[PDB]
Amino acid sequence: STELTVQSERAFQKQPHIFNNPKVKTSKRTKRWYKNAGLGFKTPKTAIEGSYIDKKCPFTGLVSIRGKILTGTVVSTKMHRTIVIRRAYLHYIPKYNRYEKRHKNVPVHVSPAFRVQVGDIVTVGQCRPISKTVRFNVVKVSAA
Amino acid sequence: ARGPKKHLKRLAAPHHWLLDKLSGCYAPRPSAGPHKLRESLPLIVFLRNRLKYALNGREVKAILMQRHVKVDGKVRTDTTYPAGFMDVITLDATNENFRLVYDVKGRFAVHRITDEEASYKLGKVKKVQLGKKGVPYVVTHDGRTIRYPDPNIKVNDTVKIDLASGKITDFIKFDAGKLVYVTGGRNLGRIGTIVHKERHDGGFDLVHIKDSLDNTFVTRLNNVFVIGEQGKPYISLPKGKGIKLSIAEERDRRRAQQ
RNA sequence: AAAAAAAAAAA
RNA sequence: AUCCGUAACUUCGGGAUAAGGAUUGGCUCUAAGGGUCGGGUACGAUCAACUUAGAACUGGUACGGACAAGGGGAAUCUGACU
RNA sequence: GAAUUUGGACAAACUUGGUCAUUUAGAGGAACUAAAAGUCGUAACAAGGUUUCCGUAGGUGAACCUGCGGAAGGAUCAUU
RNA sequence: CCGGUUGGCCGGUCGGAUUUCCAACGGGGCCUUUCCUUCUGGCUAACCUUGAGCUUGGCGAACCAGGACUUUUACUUUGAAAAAAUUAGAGUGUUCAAAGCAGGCGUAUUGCUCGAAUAUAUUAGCAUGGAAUAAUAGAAUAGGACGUUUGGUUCUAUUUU
RNA sequence: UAUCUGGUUGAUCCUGCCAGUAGUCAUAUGCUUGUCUCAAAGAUUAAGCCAUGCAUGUCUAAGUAUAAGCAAUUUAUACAGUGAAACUGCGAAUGGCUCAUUAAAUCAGUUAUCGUUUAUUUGAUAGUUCCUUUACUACAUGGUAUAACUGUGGUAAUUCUAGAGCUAAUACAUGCUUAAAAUCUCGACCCUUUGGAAGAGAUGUAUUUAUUAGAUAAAAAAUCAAUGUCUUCGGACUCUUUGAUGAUUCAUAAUAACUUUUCGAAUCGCAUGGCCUUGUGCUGGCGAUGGUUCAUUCAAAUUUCUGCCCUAUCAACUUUCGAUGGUAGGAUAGUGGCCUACCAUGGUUUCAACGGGUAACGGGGAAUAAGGGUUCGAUUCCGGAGAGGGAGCCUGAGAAACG
Repeated sequence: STELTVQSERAFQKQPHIFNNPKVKTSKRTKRWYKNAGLGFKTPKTAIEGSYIDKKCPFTGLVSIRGKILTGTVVSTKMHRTIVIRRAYLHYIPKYNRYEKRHKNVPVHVSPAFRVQVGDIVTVGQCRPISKTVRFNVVKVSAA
Repeated sequence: ARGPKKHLKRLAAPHHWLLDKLSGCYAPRPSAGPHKLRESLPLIVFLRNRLKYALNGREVKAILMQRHVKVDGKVRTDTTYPAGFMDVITLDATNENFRLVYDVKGRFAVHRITDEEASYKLGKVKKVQLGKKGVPYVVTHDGRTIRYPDPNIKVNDTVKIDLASGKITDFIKFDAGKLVYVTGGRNLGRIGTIVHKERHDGGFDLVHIKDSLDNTFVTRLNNVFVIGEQGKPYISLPKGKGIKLSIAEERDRRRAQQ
């Protein structure tokens, strides 16, 4: 987050096929395209107002959430538009008739819509392969 | 591998064909068509193992080559055409008309019918869409594409069809208290007059149904199939009428009528 | 309250 | 000279430029690395240097082009070393 | 429109070294086990004839000796 | 209060079943200070709705639609799903049995007909009821909850003019 | 079918092990062997080598037939029966065999493609293509090869072949023929102000880019910039059209152009019939084949979540030259560090990473069991991988193909 001087890179980052005619003068200083990914998830005013682009965002980016809806807590947010979360769980070993703790560290893509910290509980929704490891995207946060 | 497969072994097909584990290692792989492979009667089996009108696929080839048989009013001179649910067969010789449906055991039954019943059939819509040039069309479970329907028709409805043309004569919508038939699962073969469904936005709309004897169960909208309203169906049913008796009362009935 | 070592194995 | 790779042993400091290999010209380009000034109580203008990395093109596979500039390794006797 | 051709990516295979892993010889050395009516003694089991044992250090042909500290599995459950 | 399963005379049928019954057994609802999420709609539902003993007119879920919202799990019940073959297992003549999924019944002259079940199939994942057990969160430098109210700020906007 | 026994001792009670016992679709072997049924079988060591011979070829009424082949039609003088060879189209990527590799890889169950390709099927589905498109044209329909075969030869030999002479197509290869209307553009000219015009061209589908619609919980008023529907020009105003998904830049449609320009039937059999202004006039059936797009089916590729044996005498691994991520682009059928350029410094790990080993393909399942469990599973089914080891590639829908 932190609004990051949006046009920092070399390419011009914009929403594709969103053409704001300069000939017409209006309010709505720029056209911003967004959506609602269903499942009761609230696309925030921060997304609909902000200037960030994020091709990979589910709200303003040309992707689509489908499949699994998981939950975790954040343990590493050192990357750009990406984080890692720890999905703890138990696992039954029948011989002893009891369990053992386990985990998975899962990398997930985050949008600039959300500001997040380590320890923040979140939920995530599966997307298509974003990268070599990221098959998910952030959809809601549940702490401060 | 390296492409499709075109064989099929015994012990690999469905159990509902009732092919013996003996009699060679193989079984007939259905060719392509409207109906999925895991639910398809095809003709060789329908004739040889159910009806006993033939002993060998050679005899069956002779039959289809002399063009006795048709399906949906079409000859279909292929040994392994996929014959699926609701599927009407007509043998001009013997003036016989069957309609592929299931029994309580999930098995394709031998449901002899009349010609007026052969002259139509039902189709569960699998989608509606806009073809090229603003044309609306639909697609059923039996692969049929159909144009310019009633806009009131939406998904998961059933459509009564002319069977000479591929035109729609009528349709039934999806609502509580509608007569159903099952296509797939542990509860296959039953009929139970829907009580209510549940949405589960994100996948697998479910539905609760209760048979005439108040025996309730739950199934998936992929498996369900609507045929009419409370009481009246739009078609002829076989014996049993989708009740799913228990084995105890079943053997009791056998002992009564032995 | 000097000294006083060893005895094939088997049962 | 740049890059890579570096054994035994060891007083853990070294051995070690270990060993052992690749590259190196010219020309045309690119990139990065700086100073001084300007702002009610994010920048812009100007100035000037040598260093490093990279890409094309080229040549009778040549390029630390002359000069200059270590041969190395395994072991022993011996004296610890300068 | 064939032969042929420039450059590029894929890159088999070979040459040389580098490393890892598995077996394999090796003068000689130092252990272990077994057999043996061998030699030297008799360290241990009784207060085993210096009570045994532990750790440690040194020594000696060999068991083993001795010094310091400890233990009792001691030969003392004990001196109002 | 309601109604289900066992019972129990009765056997009012000829060793099968009823209904009014003493009891137990499990379920649902109501009140006891007990919201046990509601906003907009319609069936208005069961309706003060009463027309003379079956009629003209109560409260939205019991029927859906969409909405604001909506503490998290674990566990457990049920359900689906867990390919067949195999496994246990029902029926059935392989002459028994292993086997197999066939077979049986007639006036056998024309034909009739039962079938080929069922159960388990870890764990993970899906849906559902429960809500004990074990954890988790909440309102304490109250930036806290309700809210008929009272200004206001911002946002969006159909119907019409 | 929840069972124990012998052995340390002079004898005793314990620990504890050795041996014994039972079974094994677990193998080998010795001895023996008369019957019925069913039936595994070069996996273990050498995924080591292989003689020979077989294992994928294929036609109908319905692609091409002067066989200088067979027959006789006798309905036939173009053919018209059968029919080798050869062209063409399909298939040969299925199946079958083995388990060498492979330890989050395979695989199982479970998701997804709003992230993609798909022969064949099945059902639907092109009136728009004459290009100065008023002689430019065959549209009762356009052209060229070339096999097979004739004959000449080469070779020691191969499923080797050349030159020379013909000939066909659903082979190659161009190319026409059908509405009408409506909307746009330009636009002659009449000219007006209210301003209107004749005429020309364009308008299928496919590919590419760009742009637009693809929606909406509720009710009324104030005027205007211009009058818009028609007027009793006061202003009556309605009519207005919008599907799906949980959700899209979805589907679909529309404008502007683009394309070396796709597709839109020069095909075949049987029946041969109706109308007449009786011409080889105009119409006309049942099929096979072929084709764009969509859907379906057969699938395929990637993919979510959870789970795998032994080892710490492997504790730190990855990142030079791709490791984790971001942006853009190339490539892909398509997502994506899959690859490239630039940038940031991240990613995994005592919940055992990384590494090593396996006498390890994984499962479904097998043996043995009171229960719990242990051991096994190359092997009759599913999924993978491989064709002596590696890499590469044409063909095709489909192969990194191995008959």
